Amino acid sequence: GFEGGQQPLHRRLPKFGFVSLKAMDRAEVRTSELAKVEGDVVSLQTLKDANLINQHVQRVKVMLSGEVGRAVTLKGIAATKGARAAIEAAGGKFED
Amino acid sequence: PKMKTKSGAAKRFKKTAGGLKHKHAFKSHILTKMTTKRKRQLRGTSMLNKSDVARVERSLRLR
RNA sequence: GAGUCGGCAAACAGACUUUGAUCCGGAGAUCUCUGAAUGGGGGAACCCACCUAGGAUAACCUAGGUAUCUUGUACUGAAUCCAUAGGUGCAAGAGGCGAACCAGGGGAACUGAAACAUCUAAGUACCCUGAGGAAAAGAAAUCAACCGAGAUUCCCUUAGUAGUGGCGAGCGAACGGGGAUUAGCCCUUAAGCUUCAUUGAUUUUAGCGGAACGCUCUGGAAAGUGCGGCCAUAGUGGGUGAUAGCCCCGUACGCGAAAGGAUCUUUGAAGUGAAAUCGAGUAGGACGGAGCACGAGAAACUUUGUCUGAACAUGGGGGGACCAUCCUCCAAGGCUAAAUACUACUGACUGACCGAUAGUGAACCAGUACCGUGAGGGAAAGGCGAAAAGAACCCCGGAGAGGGGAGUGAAAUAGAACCUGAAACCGUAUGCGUACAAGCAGUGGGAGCCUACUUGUUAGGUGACUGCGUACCUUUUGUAUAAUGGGUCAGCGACUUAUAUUCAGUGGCAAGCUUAACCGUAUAGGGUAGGCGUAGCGAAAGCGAGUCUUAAUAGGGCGUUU
RNA sequence: ACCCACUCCCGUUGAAAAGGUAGGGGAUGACUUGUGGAUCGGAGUGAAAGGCUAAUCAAGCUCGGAGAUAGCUGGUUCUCC
RNA sequence: CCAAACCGAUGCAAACUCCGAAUACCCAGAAGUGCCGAGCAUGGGAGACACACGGCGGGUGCUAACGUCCGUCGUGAAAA
RNA sequence: GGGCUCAAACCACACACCGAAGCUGCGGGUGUCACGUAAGUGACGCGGUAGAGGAGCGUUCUGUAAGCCUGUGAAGGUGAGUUGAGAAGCUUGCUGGAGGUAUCAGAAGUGCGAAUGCUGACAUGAGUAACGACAAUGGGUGUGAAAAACACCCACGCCGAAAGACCAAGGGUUCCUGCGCAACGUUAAUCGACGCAGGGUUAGUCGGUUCCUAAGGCGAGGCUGAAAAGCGUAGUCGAUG
RNA sequence: UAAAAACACAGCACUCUGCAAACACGAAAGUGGACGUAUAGGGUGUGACGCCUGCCCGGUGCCGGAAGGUUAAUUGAUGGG
RNA sequence: UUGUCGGGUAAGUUCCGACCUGCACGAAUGGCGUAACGAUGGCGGCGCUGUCUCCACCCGAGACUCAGUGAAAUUGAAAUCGCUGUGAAGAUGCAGUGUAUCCGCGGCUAGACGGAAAGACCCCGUGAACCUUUACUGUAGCUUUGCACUGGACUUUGAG
RNA sequence: AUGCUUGAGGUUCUAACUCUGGUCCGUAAUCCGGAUCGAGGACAGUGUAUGGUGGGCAGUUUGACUGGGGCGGUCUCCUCCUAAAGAGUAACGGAGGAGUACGAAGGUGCGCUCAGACCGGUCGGAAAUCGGUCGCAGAGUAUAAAGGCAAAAGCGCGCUUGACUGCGAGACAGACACGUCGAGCAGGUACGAAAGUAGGUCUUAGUGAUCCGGUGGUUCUGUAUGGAAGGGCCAUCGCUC
Ligand SMILES: [Mg+2]
Ligand SMILES: [Mg+2]
Ligand SMILES: [Mg+2]
Ligand SMILES: [Mg+2]
Ligand SMILES: [Mg+2]
Ligand SMILES: [Mg+2]
Ligand SMILES: [Mg+2]
Ligand SMILES: [Mg+2]
Ligand SMILES: [Mg+2]
Ligand SMILES: [Mg+2]
Ligand SMILES: [Mg+2]
Ligand SMILES: [Mg+2]
Ligand SMILES: [Mg+2]
Ligand SMILES: [Mg+2]
Ligand SMILES: [Mg+2]
Ligand SMILES: [Mg+2]
Ligand SMILES: [Mg+2]
Ligand SMILES: [Mg+2]
Ligand SMILES: [Mg+2]
Ligand SMILES: [Mg+2]
Ligand SMILES: [Mg+2]
Ligand SMILES: [Mg+2]
Ligand SMILES: [Mg+2]
Ligand SMILES: [Mg+2]
Ligand SMILES: [Mg+2]
Ligand SMILES: [Mg+2]
Ligand SMILES: [Mg+2]
Ligand SMILES: [Mg+2]
Ligand SMILES: [Mg+2]
Ligand SMILES: [Mg+2]
Ligand SMILES: [Mg+2]
Ligand SMILES: [Mg+2]
Ligand SMILES: [Mg+2]
Ligand SMILES: [Mg+2]
Ligand SMILES: [Mg+2]
Ligand SMILES: [Mg+2]
Ligand SMILES: [Mg+2]
Ligand SMILES: [Mg+2]
Ligand SMILES: [Mg+2]
Ligand SMILES: [Mg+2]
Ligand SMILES: [Mg+2]
Ligand SMILES: [Mg+2]
Ligand SMILES: [Mg+2]
Ligand SMILES: [Mg+2]
Ligand SMILES: [Mg+2]
Ligand SMILES: [Mg+2]
Ligand SMILES: [Mg+2]
Ligand SMILES: [Mg+2]
Ligand SMILES: [Mg+2]
Ligand SMILES: [Mg+2]
Ligand SMILES: [Mg+2]
Ligand SMILES: [Mg+2]
Ligand SMILES: [Mg+2]
Ligand SMILES: [Mg+2]
Ligand SMILES: [Mg+2]
Ligand SMILES: [Mg+2]
Ligand SMILES: [Mg+2]
Ligand SMILES: [Mg+2]
Ligand SMILES: [Mg+2]
Ligand SMILES: [Mg+2]
Ligand SMILES: [Mg+2]
Ligand SMILES: [Mg+2]
Ligand SMILES: [Mg+2]
Ligand SMILES: [Mg+2]
Ligand SMILES: [Mg+2]
Ligand SMILES: [Mg+2]
Ligand SMILES: [Mg+2]
Ligand SMILES: [Mg+2]
Ligand SMILES: [Mg+2]
Ligand SMILES: [Mg+2]
Ligand SMILES: [Mg+2]
Ligand SMILES: [Mg+2]
Ligand SMILES: [Mg+2]
Ligand SMILES: [Mg+2]
Ligand SMILES: [Mg+2]
Ligand SMILES: [Mg+2]
Ligand SMILES: [Mg+2]
Ligand SMILES: [Mg+2]
Ligand SMILES: [Mg+2]
Ligand SMILES: [Mg+2]
Ligand SMILES: [Mg+2]
Ligand SMILES: [Mg+2]
Ligand SMILES: [Mg+2]
Ligand SMILES: [Mg+2]
Ligand SMILES: [Mg+2]
Ligand SMILES: [Mg+2]
Ligand SMILES: [Mg+2]
Ligand SMILES: [Mg+2]
Ligand SMILES: [Mg+2]
Ligand SMILES: [Mg+2]
Repeated sequence: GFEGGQQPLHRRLPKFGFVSLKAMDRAEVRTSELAKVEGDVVSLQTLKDANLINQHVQRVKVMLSGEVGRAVTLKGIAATKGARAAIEAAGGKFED
Repeated sequence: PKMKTKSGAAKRFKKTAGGLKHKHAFKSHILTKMTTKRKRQLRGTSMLNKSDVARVERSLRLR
């Protein structure tokens, strides 16, 4: 970062933003990853057993990335409009 | 030991897919004399210039 | 179980030993003086005593006792009547040393911040205290987050993240997860720990046995050559006159303790833990500090120098200002193994460690010589040979030094300053050149001479005469420079290593890839906690192949077609 | 005598890390001197020169922090394309 | 006796211009030649940021300096 | 520079020649492209500091290797020859006397002329300066391998409020005798404060010890201080008295 | 490498100090001052002796005063959350 | 500024006396005098002289030679001349030219930018040290008040 | 006001506390401690908190450029020349300016054209206002210079707030950070009948990053939960840094 004594770029520019502490427990699961879960039910603990999310993850969201291979039930897991359509197209369903 | 990121650089340069974002200078405290166009075009983030990437990439411990 | 009287380092003496010596191990005895040093003193290794008991008559001798302080106890005991302070005796204990590890008291600066004061270095160095083989800590007035976990300690992650920071340089978590270990007990008195018995197991401190090879060649010597065998739960050990599974000592393996030490145990005994009886000058508060990653910050929590100061489970603490609700715990009393740290010391084993300028400073009589008043600093120095067979004798010489023969030896130009024996540097001999000739000393041309055979289209040595030609390094715009550095030789002497990381090359696997600690008859295999990738945009909530900005689905930013 | 150190010369790889020869000053005093003792490192001591504190002084020596730091100087070792 | 203006003749100017080149620069199209490439982009690794002289155009100095400061080209640097 | 003048000067013109590592010729090596799925051909290149890129040599150790070489001679040392573009390799004579290592890999304390580098050895200066008070020597005799220096004798000279004799401190055997001379002695040495061995120091009265205290030290308790300690009472040491 | 005109000095003056003195060394205890007591002790300047030592109190220091202004910790009225 | 005048000398930037135009004396950082004193500064004189004109002779000790012993700094290597040029700008080494047989010894110091000490002057380094102050920030000590140790009583002092 | 909570000065008292005052004892003793007498006395003194003072002591800072350094000057921005007819281009080269101003001196619609000279005319004059001719920008343009200016960009008047909010194709300039110009789209306006014009001023100076703090908004976050604090985002303020 030393620029010869000129005001460095890492001090000419302003600090901005804040880090989100609420986003440290969240993870995103692709639709291509839902078929790698065991037991036909996609859940918080079942995604941890499949090693698709970390152990500390407490809330999961599914977004459309890849194709849902097999019909699975999403229990307590949020999804996007595109992901929800793809999951239900393959025969899946959602539970609160 | 493991490399220590410069705290000040990490507070001014966010890494996104596409470069490092940063705010603009000259938007802090002398703003009446500045035109609205100048203040509006100095608002928002921006990608790091090509010549500053390696230097900042080294300030952060990403290289 | 046959030699021995330690080594440098032998020579003669005098002896000991199969009536079992030397030697090795256990247990005893003796154990001067100094040193905590302790009867008093002192310039350490010295000086001077006293008390008791015994025995000598002379001018002493033997044995024991005689420090201080702490704890306990007994007797005495002031000012002052009782007391107390004090004094005397006794018993027990302590003191000192030791490399590190542990807990605690005190606590820098250089340095970094490209200056410097906050900050950093760093609670480091150092000084001091105490303890133990470990120490400390330790059984939630703890986290968590409405689900739960369940003491302490240590390792890997989370993560160089949250945060902190003249928001500079820097500092830097926790939650959660994976592991190693696992243990909890009491104040209506226990788990433990210590000591002394005691019952058995090992273990340690000397040792014993331990297989199997000959001929031949070279050679000083065979273990090496050639041929043919044998042992192996013993084959890459050390020696032996060169390279040995079978020559010796060993090795695998199997045995072994009169005696002592130690560790596990089975009971028993006291002792302790033990603070008694659930915690008040305590929790909380104000001021000033310190610590918590957190530098006053919006600053919770811990701690306390000053000052204050509750409640009593219908109560109290915490959940990071603070309030309410909820959850969770019960402080002001204690004890507690394992996993963890270290190695001055003892043994074994090992090394893509050194091999005498290396490796310890020290291979050698080295913390020595030497230097210093002192604290302290601090070297140099290894090799004959297989075996002293270490040169009888003769000669020169000063009854020298040193040599010449002789002899020993495989070898003496291996002769004791001894393996090899380089270079600088110094000589002797031979060949050629050199006393009318100017300078980086060479290089190009080149006569003659000398030597040797190949006898002149050769090899070697020298080189008259002549063209050209001002070393090298460094540093510089530029150096013959009269700028720098080097007297020469030999040896040594400078881009390393660890941990994070990026790019490239080359491999493995591939929408997956890879494990860390750790476990593991251990480079295998397991362990997938974690890290990276498969999605981005946004400060963020969030949305998501989109997202952000915006009134805008418009424009534009970044992203998406691998 | 003893203490001192004003001048010149010598000496300057010295006989000597401060001397010698010749001259010079004090020489009963605020004198010189032996033995023993006290004071020392931001400290001492100083009839005061920043003098002296073991040939070392505008902050001794010794070990440690310590391989301080050095934007400076020097040096940096085989070959070829 | 001095002198505004005007008229005519007559000169100068880096900070005057009624004018005004050569070159140089920008763009387009086109042949051949590029040593197999010149160009550009991205990334790995630098070194360098004391320059010197000569020519030409200048400032400065005295159109002095092997002076000093720019522009531009050549050589030295790093080239026998 | 010699020298030069109808030039060996100057002006003009012309034809020759000399002249470089430039160009050409001949032979060789190498880089990059292209053609070649080849050996190789073709074209153009090949000065170079800082610096980037590429390709190698060699050294020590580990594996390959319980292999291979080696007393019919290893490593090392010293000559000769030879091979390669180079770092270097190979063969051999002599010396040496027991170890070495092919190949291909792997690791590095891996390459030295410079650092007023470090250690040792040895040069140059140079057989030069100097041989340390200018108090001073001469001769004879002896001994001895050897005498200016040792011993003795005869002379001479120097100090004599020391250059003589002591006490203290300090040193520690240097004292004396026999033997001896390598080194030490600024020369030689028979001599010595030097080497080897032996001998030598005798106390009621000398000086210590013992007794007593000065300055000052230490200091039971004690007072003070984060600790370490500081101060100090009773005491106990401490001569220079 | 400086012996002086430098330092000291007798004398002078200013100032502090009532004794558990001022002052100094010491985290402190204590010690020096001093087993002294203003004719004493400390600090400062001047420097035998002789004649003398003038003017300035604005600045700075020191001494004395305290009406007013300002002013610390502390206390916590009041307001706003 | 060697001020000017006077004295002293043949001649006096020094000296002594004086003037006052004191760049920029001055009264206890004392002013002005002052006997005695001083290895104190300046100036003049007598004596005396090798200080000098101008050195000569002599005496010892070195130097020199012989015998014995035996250093030093320095040193890239040397087959190490002059001159004039050239040149990192002052040449034994370059160019041209001149001179010059080889090697010692005693002497002398013109050069070898001779030896010695990584210039001390000067400048630089975001170097050091020590010193100063009304530089900054601190701090020992001294001092102020609150609270504690710390109490009784009586009196001048606001609101309940 | 009998009586009542409690501040601040003074005077007494003794009982804390102090005595480097006497006496006694421990005790063979100037320490010390205890007892007692005496003297002070809630003072002094000490801890803690706080104001002052404080080179007694400490850690440090004390710029650069520069024809050596110092002294003097300069340091950012604008204009001209140097500057070699694109851009750029140095000197302690040659000359000047800036660190503002204006709610009108901005926008628009409408309308106008200066300076100067001469002649005539009360005070009135060289020069005031008036009329006429010439004049043709020699004036003006807030301000220095340069470049511009007739659709005047100069001057007057009416109405106004476009000195708007979101942006923004595309460029210029450029190490970065900054900087400049801007058609067009949307929202909402002003002036004009309308086409249109307007995102400040003829243009080029009039300026200061980050950090930190303050103020106005905010659908963001909110350490168990709901809030809040605090933080983020947007707007804006505080540097002769
Ligand atoms: Mg996982
Ligand atoms: Mg803002
Ligand atoms: Mg004793
Ligand atoms: Mg004793
Ligand atoms: Mg009694
Ligand atoms: Mg102990
Ligand atoms: Mg610094
Ligand atoms: Mg123990
Ligand atoms: Mg324990
Ligand atoms: Mg529960
Ligand atoms: Mg056997
Ligand atoms: Mg052998
Ligand atoms: Mg409790
Ligand atoms: Mg508390
Ligand atoms: Mg609490
Ligand atoms: Mg909370
Ligand atoms: Mg408890
Ligand atoms: Mg060694
Ligand atoms: Mg050797
Ligand atoms: Mg024989
Ligand atoms: Mg041998
Ligand atoms: Mg030998
Ligand atoms: Mg000849
Ligand atoms: Mg010659
Ligand atoms: Mg030839
Ligand atoms: Mg020549
Ligand atoms: Mg130069
Ligand atoms: Mg040259
Ligand atoms: Mg040279
Ligand atoms: Mg020379
Ligand atoms: Mg040299
Ligand atoms: Mg006299
Ligand atoms: Mg001085
Ligand atoms: Mg000294
Ligand atoms: Mg110092
Ligand atoms: Mg350090
Ligand atoms: Mg160093
Ligand atoms: Mg073109
Ligand atoms: Mg520069
Ligand atoms: Mg430059
Ligand atoms: Mg230039
Ligand atoms: Mg020049
Ligand atoms: Mg120049
Ligand atoms: Mg260069
Ligand atoms: Mg020709
Ligand atoms: Mg040729
Ligand atoms: Mg050629
Ligand atoms: Mg060819
Ligand atoms: Mg070429
Ligand atoms: Mg090349
Ligand atoms: Mg070898
Ligand atoms: Mg060498
Ligand atoms: Mg070199
Ligand atoms: Mg000589
Ligand atoms: Mg001579
Ligand atoms: Mg001589
Ligand atoms: Mg003599
Ligand atoms: Mg002899
Ligand atoms: Mg005598
Ligand atoms: Mg004798
Ligand atoms: Mg001799
Ligand atoms: Mg003797
Ligand atoms: Mg004492
Ligand atoms: Mg004691
Ligand atoms: Mg005594
Ligand atoms: Mg005596
Ligand atoms: Mg003197
Ligand atoms: Mg005086
Ligand atoms: Mg006169
Ligand atoms: Mg006079
Ligand atoms: Mg004066
Ligand atoms: Mg006066
Ligand atoms: Mg005076
Ligand atoms: Mg005198
Ligand atoms: Mg001689
Ligand atoms: Mg010359
Ligand atoms: Mg001479
Ligand atoms: Mg010199
Ligand atoms: Mg220098
Ligand atoms: Mg008080
Ligand atoms: Mg200071
Ligand atoms: Mg510092
Ligand atoms: Mg400067
Ligand atoms: Mg131009
Ligand atoms: Mg041009
Ligand atoms: Mg008129
Ligand atoms: Mg008129
Ligand atoms: Mg205008
Ligand atoms: Mg909350
Ligand atoms: Mg906010």
